[PDB]
Amino acid sequence: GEADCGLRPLFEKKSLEDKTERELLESY
Amino acid sequence: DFEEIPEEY
Amino acid sequence: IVEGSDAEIGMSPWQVMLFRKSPQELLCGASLISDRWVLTAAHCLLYPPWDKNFTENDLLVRIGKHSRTRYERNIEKISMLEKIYIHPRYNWRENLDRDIALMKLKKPVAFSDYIHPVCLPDRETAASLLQAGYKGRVTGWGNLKETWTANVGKGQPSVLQVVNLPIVERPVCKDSTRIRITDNMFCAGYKPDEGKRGDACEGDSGGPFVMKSPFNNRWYQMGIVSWGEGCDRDGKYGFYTHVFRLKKWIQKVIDQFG
Ligand SMILES: N=C(N)NCCCC(=O)NC[C@@H]1CCCN1C(=O)[C@H](CO)NS(=O)(=O)c1ccc2ccccc2c1
Repeated sequence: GEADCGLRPLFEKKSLEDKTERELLESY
Repeated sequence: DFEEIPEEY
Repeated sequence: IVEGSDAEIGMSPWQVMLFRKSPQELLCGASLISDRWVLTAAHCLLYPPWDKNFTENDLLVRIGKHSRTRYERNIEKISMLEKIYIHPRYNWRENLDRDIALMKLKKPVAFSDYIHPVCLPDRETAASLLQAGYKGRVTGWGNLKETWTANVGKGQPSVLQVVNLPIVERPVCKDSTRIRITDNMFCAGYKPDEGKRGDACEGDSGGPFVMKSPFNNRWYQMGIVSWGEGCDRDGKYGFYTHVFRLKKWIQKVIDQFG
């Protein structure tokens, strides 16, 4: 649960991105 | 509409 | 989800599905908060005006899914609920204040490439991320367009949808409704001057509203799809349950009941 939460196995753990992810980041 | 799930669930 | 797109495999590993046994149907969305606790919206479970007051044995929690209707054999995982904890001060009579409910699983779930939990915000992540202008993400198997007019056509997704929405200023939220808004909620959506579209809708309820932390590339759930007036409608926003503000309650029940 906690401690390893927020890290997706097919993305954050593979240093891979999802099609619309940077849109989020760049809005900040 | 949905696909039937196992009877034991 | 209106004006969104298909989700990628394993893109939202915390998305959970409330599936009613009889009749067999999608009830709402939810989110893995741990291996044994799911966060959903109080109104998925308790709403008198529509005659709802589901019990634990009334339904199932199916995690790992992508397809809406397909029983994805060795990918998804259906778990039974043990107990359901809804907020004591929830308000279905007036404004849906404190639309929050936690559900405890009988057995812990086995995490996989498709099943993984979302983090819960904290004072500093809340403070530095919940800003008017910042974009969040909403996922759900809900309606493709407002249930209304001469909508000729399907209107139901076949695979999990997703849409990125910006957080709106509180002043702008309260002014689009005649409904009493409280700090336990907040709205998101493009302002009219944006001339863009997208939104949650019926069936997307209890679904997570997430944001990525630039400071620990980790996902935190900031809101729970709660209510609206119409879907994707002009000059109207969608209200979500303010998770960080209800956190005090969230901790209390979990650390006391498992
Ligand atoms: N993001 C959106 N555009 N819409 C999301 C709607 C989420 C939802 O299905 N919520 C359920 C509550 C309860 C059942 C009625 N209701 C509504 O939001 C309906 C759903 O369409 N809207 S509403 O305009 O009729 C409405 C109705 C009643 C309300 C009572 C309390 C609070 C907000 C309300 C808003």
